[PDB]
Amino acid sequence: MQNDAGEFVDLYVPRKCSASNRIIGAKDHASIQMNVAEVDKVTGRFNGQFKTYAICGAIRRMGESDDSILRLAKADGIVSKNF
Amino acid sequence: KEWLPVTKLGRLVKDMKIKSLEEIYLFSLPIKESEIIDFFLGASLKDEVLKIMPVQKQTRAGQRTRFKAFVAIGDYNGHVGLGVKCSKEVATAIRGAIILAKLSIVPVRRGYWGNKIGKPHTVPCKVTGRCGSVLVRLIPAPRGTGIVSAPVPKKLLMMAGIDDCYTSARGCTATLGNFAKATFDAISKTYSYLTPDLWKETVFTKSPYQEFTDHLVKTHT
Amino acid sequence: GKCRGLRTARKLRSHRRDQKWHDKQYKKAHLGTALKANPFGGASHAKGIVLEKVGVEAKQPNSAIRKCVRVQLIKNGKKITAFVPNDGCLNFIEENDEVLVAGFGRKGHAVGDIPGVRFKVVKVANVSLLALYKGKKERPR
Amino acid sequence: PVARSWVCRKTYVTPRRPFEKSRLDQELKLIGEYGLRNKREVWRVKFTLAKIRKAARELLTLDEKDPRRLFEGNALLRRLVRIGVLDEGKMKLDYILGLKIEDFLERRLQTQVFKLGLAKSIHHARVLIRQRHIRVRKQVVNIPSFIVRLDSQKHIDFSLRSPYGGGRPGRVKRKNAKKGQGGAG
RNA sequence: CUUUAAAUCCUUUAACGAGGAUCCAUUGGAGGGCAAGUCUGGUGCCAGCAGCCGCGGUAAUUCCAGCUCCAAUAGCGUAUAUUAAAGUUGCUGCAGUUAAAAAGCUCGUAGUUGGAUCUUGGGAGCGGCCG
Repeated sequence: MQNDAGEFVDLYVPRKCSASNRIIGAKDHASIQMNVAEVDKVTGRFNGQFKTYAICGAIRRMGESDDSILRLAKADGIVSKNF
Repeated sequence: KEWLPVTKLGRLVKDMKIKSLEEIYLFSLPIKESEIIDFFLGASLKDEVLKIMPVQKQTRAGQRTRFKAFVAIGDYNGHVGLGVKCSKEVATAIRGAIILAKLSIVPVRRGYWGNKIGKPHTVPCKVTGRCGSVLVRLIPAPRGTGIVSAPVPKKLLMMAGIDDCYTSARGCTATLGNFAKATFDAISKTYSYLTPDLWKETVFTKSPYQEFTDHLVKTHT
Repeated sequence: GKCRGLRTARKLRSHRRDQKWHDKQYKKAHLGTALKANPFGGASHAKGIVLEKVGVEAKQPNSAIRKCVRVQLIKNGKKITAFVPNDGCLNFIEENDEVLVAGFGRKGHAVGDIPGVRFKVVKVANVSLLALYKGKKERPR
Repeated sequence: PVARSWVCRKTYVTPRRPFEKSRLDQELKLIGEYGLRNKREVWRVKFTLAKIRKAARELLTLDEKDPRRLFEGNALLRRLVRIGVLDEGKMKLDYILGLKIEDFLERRLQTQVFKLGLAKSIHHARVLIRQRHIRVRKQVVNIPSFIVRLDSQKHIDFSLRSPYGGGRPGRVKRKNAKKGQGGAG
């Protein structure tokens, strides 16, 4: 959070949901930080860096999490266009 | 007298590898081991007991009464907590309530009123909390007005570090435990509110599991 | 509200008047029969004369005989049952004496454990009962 | 038809809760620290601070670049500077709300006489105000409820009709000397 | 001395005027609300206390008296109208299945409320598309 001195007086910044554009609470223990590896650009290996996502609890309560992961991997560059 | 951790969280915070509990709040890690707060929060933490309510069963051979303890915990510049424990012995009730109040600790953030000068002192927006029929409202106030409420959210907001509030209670307020839980739920929804401040799409840092799995693969089995 | 249009006001005034008339305390405060049935008639205190001193029983959970003074008013002339407040102060009030009768505090209603008696006595023979209790003055013979 | 004023106001106010621990203990701590006679004085100072805070809030609820708001804010800032409670480093309308009751009670004449080294105790300072011993700018003050302004702080000294700062000795010294001279002669 | 049509009101000033200041600070309370004793004697459902719950039946943290105690303290307590508390009159801002509360149903004159659409865009120029 801003100030007239140009300093961040807020103690920490919570993360954001990648499927609902919401704020993850500290007591919300249903939030998922999925890690997805990428394949090597040459033949088949793992390059080393990590590609991660996030999701909130209420989506997983309702159920539409698999579609969210599918569109995130499709627009990110993992799933092919035809699918 | 020496704490031995059970889960990996206690081992990671005991082996001086986890810096603070701020990233524990950031990654929403489930806290279930009691003295993580004792390792992280120092001597600024204090405690006070709200009310003791006796509840009775009914049996063919008389009635059995057990204590129900309500407690409010938190350092005066930082976080809060709450704990409800029921036991036959009053000392075990207070001890279990203290342990549960150290367990359920939430982070809070503070805003300004109009002018963005100095340190924050009040709630950023109009938040609320409900349980049963109790409806507790929080309205931001100008600096130096002081918190205007009943005595128990007064002491809760003085251990919350927030100096200025306006309240509006509804329903049966005479149940002190439900009223305390309602204002705790009101103060717990401070971070669950989207603002134009937090419109930035945040970046992802390394998870404590992802960076300490090389340690916990050989620390304990 | 329910009538919530831009050009409706008189319906809201009539409904507010009717629903305020359906209240109980405002009906007690704005009708002449409640002030007429009250023996004081809007007076905080009223003087009267003593014709008989008869005690009355208590309620169920306690058993005592708290003695009361029946006082006929002067401004109206009706038989009103008062109640002596303190202990050992009944003997100060005798027959055909001048007393000052005031209520007890519950807006003109029965109070505590005394049935049908609503008012109390503050002065007798132009001297207060507290002075006779504390020994600050004497009864004028 | 008479030529009378009938302009009176209540300076002290009473809180709603009569018996609570924190307010009574804090008011008693202020009374013991600053030598107040009763809680009416600290209630009066709290009411004046509340009126100043209400004026500040009624000025912050107006927008900028307005002549009335700027004039009232500037005049309030000059008054709060001239009563000596604030410093010239932070002279803005938003700092009016960040004032304490000890800031107002520090500018009292009793605490000023106690802090200038001309009095030993706080109660002794209150007595010395009430005993008509000192003066400011050749004018004696017998009242402890005085707000000392900033430009008149170095003009505080004992009165010329006082035996402490130079004057006629009091009644006790002449009585003791007369008794000793009568006993000797 | 001054003031006033002369005094009495205030200010000023000679002379007296305190050491247990006796030159006496009182008023309600002490179970809870509500700050304040498991102190001591008396009657022990009688006398009484208590705005409400309640306290009195032979060991009363409440009755009647002594000390201590707590609140404002030259002030404190009681009665009676009134306001905030009352989101229990709800326009802001109530409730209508079960706590009080949707007419047996429908038509219908007053009253309240009522679908979309009719003029966009530009340049000179203060400048690194636009205030």
